Amino acid sequence: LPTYQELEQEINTLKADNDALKIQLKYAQKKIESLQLEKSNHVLAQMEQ
Amino acid sequence: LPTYQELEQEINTLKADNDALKIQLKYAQKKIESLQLEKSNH
Repeated sequence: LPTYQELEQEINTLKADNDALKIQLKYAQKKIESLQLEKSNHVLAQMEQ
Repeated sequence: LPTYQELEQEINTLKADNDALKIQLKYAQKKIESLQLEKSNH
């Protein structure tokens, strides 16, 4: 069986994977919005009211 | 302190969350590519 310490290390790895996927997902969603806005000659940063 | 069982539980939850994020990211990447293809045609 894996050691309790190994399980701890695995959790640390999986949390890091989680953090990376979340930031990449936000980045990808912003890119989708940017491409949609490009169709109308606008950029994401100009849309803040 | 977390019991060894509760660590196993947390590992399964994290794997599930990570698998769900990978699916959402893949769909986001497909939409980006689709939009780039549309742009190049337009």
